[PDB]
Amino acid sequence: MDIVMSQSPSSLAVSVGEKVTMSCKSSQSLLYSSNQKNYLAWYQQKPGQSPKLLIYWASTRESGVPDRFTGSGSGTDFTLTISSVKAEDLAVYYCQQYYSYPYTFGGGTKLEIKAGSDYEFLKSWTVEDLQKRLLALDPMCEQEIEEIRQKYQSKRQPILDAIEA
Amino acid sequence: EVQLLESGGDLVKPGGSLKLSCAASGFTFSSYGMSWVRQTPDKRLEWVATISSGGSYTYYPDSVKGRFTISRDNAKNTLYLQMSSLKSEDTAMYYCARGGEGYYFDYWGQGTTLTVSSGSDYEFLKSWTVEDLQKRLLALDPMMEQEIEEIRQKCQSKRQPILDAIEAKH
Ligand SMILES: [Cl-]
Ligand code: NA
Repeated sequence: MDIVMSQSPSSLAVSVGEKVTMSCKSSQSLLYSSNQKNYLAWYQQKPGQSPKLLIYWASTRESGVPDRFTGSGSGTDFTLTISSVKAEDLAVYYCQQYYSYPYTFGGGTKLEIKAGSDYEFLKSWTVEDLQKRLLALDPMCEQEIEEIRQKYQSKRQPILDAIEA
Repeated sequence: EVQLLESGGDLVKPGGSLKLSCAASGFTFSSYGMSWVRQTPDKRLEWVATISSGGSYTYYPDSVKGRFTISRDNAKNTLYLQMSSLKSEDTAMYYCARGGEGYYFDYWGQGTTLTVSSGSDYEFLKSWTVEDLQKRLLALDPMMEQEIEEIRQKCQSKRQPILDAIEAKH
């Protein structure tokens, strides 16, 4: 069999500062006994942005990744923990094995902020966290606009082909 | 620094073909296995192809094997993906990535989008005058503009409380 990566939960609505635990199960051990390495990575992807490598060898942080992220586990059971979630951690987290072809990804765990009735809670954020959150909306919104352009490109093309003929 | 920049995405009919390119800079491209990874509209990530550093060996999943071809030019620092017999299910964002061949994907490009059209037959449009066809086009423009404007307005509704909170703290 191909190796199947299964993640849970599929989505989680969180409050800032909450501890978050994300799980990923592989159908086959990813541990090579001879070097005691697990061939398992975690990626972070925000909406409208490219995936970013976060953790690899199951527990090693990529450069710049803060220490509130911890990867753990071995063999078939892996975990990504955020000890205290920040707004800039609101993203989709994908696990991936690079143990054997075909390389396979889990379905992702989506972290999103809980909806409130008003925005007074934003006063408790730092200016830096507010600015990061604001600017995270820019690629998200642009990717939705581009999807619309692509939809109408597809709608226009049969008419353009008829005109050209 | 390291940069990967894809190009070539386009709208294609089912059964058609398309070739993507990825320009690599800021590292010794010929030393590294390279890959393509796609993201479907449901946001699932799927590995599509890996090529060895020297170009001699390629690897594919069964979903694209025999239809896709990954290739490289180590002197010109370019990665390619030729896609043939395209299917509706190939519609996705295609990312160039450094890695594969026993390693994680440590650098990812910005992505380029392939859209495979529906494959529906619009032969009846040939019976239309060019004037009637152009009017049908002009009617799509305000519809696209309205959907874009709706996204922009929804975006602003998210930005305004943050913008207000930032200014309230100065
Ligand atoms: Cl919150
Ligand atoms: Na001000």
